[PDB]
Amino acid sequence: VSTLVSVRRVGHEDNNTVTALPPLELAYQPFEPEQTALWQSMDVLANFNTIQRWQLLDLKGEGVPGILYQDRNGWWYRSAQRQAGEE
Amino acid sequence: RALEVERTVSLAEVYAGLPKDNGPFSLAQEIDKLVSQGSGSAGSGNNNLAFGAGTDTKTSLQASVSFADLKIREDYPASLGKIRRIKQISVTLPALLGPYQDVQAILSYGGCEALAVSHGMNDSGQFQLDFNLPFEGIAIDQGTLTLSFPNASMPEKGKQATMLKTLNDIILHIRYTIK
Amino acid sequence: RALEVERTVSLAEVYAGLPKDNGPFSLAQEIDKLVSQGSGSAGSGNNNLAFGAGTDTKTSLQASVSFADLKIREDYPASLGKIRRIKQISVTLPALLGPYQDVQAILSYGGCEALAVSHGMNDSGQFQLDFNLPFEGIAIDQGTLTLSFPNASMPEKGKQATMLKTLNDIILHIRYTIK
Amino acid sequence: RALEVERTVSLAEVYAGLPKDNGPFSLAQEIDKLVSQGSGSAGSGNNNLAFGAGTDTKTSLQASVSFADLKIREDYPASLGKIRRIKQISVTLPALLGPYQDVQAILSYGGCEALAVSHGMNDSGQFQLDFNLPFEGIAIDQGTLTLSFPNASMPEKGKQATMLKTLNDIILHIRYTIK
Amino acid sequence: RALEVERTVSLAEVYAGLPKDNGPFSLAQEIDKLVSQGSGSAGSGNNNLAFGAGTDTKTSLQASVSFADLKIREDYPASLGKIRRIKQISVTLPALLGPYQDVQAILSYGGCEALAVSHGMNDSGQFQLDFNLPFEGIAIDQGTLTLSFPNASMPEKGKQATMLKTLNDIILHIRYTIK
Repeated sequence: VSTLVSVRRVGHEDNNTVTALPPLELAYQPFEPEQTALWQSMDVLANFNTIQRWQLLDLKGEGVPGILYQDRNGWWYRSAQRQAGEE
Repeated sequence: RALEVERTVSLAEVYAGLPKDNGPFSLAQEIDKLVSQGSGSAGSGNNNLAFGAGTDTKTSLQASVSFADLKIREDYPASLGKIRRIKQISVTLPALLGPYQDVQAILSYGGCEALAVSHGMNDSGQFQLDFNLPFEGIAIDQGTLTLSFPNASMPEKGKQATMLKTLNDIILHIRYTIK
Repeated sequence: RALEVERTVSLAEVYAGLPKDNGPFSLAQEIDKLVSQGSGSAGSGNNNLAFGAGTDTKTSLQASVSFADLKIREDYPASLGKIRRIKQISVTLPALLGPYQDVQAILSYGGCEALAVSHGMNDSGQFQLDFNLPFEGIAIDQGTLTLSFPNASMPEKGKQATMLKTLNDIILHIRYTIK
Repeated sequence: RALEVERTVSLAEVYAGLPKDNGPFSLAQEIDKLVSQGSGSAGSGNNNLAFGAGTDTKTSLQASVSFADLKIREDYPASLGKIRRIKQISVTLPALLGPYQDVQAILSYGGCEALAVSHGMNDSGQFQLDFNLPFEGIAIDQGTLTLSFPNASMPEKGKQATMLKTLNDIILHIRYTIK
Repeated sequence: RALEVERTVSLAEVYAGLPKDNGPFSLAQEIDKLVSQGSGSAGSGNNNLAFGAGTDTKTSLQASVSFADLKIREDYPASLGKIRRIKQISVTLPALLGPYQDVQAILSYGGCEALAVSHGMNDSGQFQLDFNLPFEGIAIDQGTLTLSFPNASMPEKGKQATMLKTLNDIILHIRYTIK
């Protein structure tokens, strides 16, 4: 991507000089995945398996994927929620 | 070798497509009406939806249909053959079931005349279906095919009174042979 | 043991590649022209799309093809064997079906001379295609194979007439042996 | 009660791996060259790529391979059985055919000596393969296996000349027993 | 009749679970150590991993395990029976295979004592597993099960040397009956 990082208004005098304003400068959120890549254990998803009938998808709408296990008679769901603990 | 034909009959399109003398009706609206009150009727003749008549069937909702009005003989010309008889009938019930519930239904005929429905997904009556049968050899013209749902009364607090509220149509897969 | 070969034959590819002397046509355009009117014709000889001729088949569209003009004998050299007889033919119809509709079609050769197409997706006429058959042993370079669609007249209110408007092709899965 | 082993053999890796006293070649580029012109060969000995020699065969692009130069006997020690013979061979022609297309190819050996490849995706020469066969008992060391594609020369307007330029590799799924 | 039992045994969990007097180890860390070096050993007694000592198997990584150390007889009470013998054993090899690559492995016992693993994913040695067998009737206490990997040396340029680096575990699907 190209990101617009600096806009400046410049006036030019006739005696080959410059009348300049201080620039409006803009900063963007960076994508440096080589440094900030963090690995974390995932024990929340116990017995999740693509060999059996599990799925990361969202029912109920709700925009964040749940965990659906589906037998031929009943379906078992785990809706995504909020940890009340720390963050 | 027989001409081996599979025919799909929707009971809502049969009941609503009745002639106006006998009285057509919505299937899902009359099932919601018959189950919610004690008993009643919907339709006329052999294309009806009524309750049971006998003992220990008065809480059962029975959906009868007539083979002569399904007009299966017009699907192919009569120059192919006139020996048109049923090989196998299976029935799919698209409903909304509970967490671990089943469907109970008995497909009868006026021994190989009965057939129990257990899950309603192309449901033959058999544990494994082997062509190596119920309703086999019944002609596609004469007869009356009844699907009886036991425990279907909500005043009598039947267990199937909630599944039939979610039922929108009844689908029969008729396999028959022309020879 | 034979050379067991499968050949996929597309009738729109056959009808559009006739010689200009024989009057080629498009299968997709000519169906919804013949369905929308009562009856007409297409092509000439045995590679013709036309309504039926006999009693109770006049409201039935027939798509005939000739085995001699498919040129299946030139697919393999004549030193591998000079008899090439049909083992099994399946029909695939790229069409659109309704909510509970089926396909009514008869593949015939001019009980093992006919077949009844029901679902139209790799559709042999059997309930279980057991190889332990119709059209078995018909020589690949002689004869006429036709496919009749009953109730195909839209002025006569055919139930199969709206499926044929969407019918883009007729696919034939000819399995034959070179032995 | 034998050791039943399946070995997948890719024929482009064989032709790329001949020592350059016999002459290696890439299968995809030499097929495009030998189809576009009429004549031509590739490789040498029994691991060659040439045209047919006999009558009605000189437009068949033939791809041969030697059983001794596969070295299938080097995959297991000789201490567990010296008697290694073929149970079945299947052919895959990867990334060649569309959904309703067919290929004409004969896998032979120098009626259980030949095998017709038709769809080319784990393709045995059988309509319904039953293990209870062609090449059953051919020794692992000895012989040549030839895959011949009829109608494969482009100056003679072969029907397989356009599709053979798409061919990337030829895969053999050899299933043999060590007893 | 018999209690038809299935049991999944990880050789990485057996080799890690050895007592400290018997030298436990990580399976993939010693497989990579022994393949890269060409010789060496791991473990003690019957639960060892080494190259074969005989001729023609000097370059063959073999992974042995004792049936008495799998502790299968403690999985069910002794009141159920004592006739506890193997019906069938299949092997799962969770490695990284190529697009058309195969695993060469012989599962032995010290023609129904050996088994050839060829695709390594729920692999029984048969072309078709039919219960209507190797290692059948072997008791679940006596014996030693060995999985030998031919051509498993990087100094001697084995064709399976880089395959075995990716191998994480040797998973056995032991089916046995309690009569």
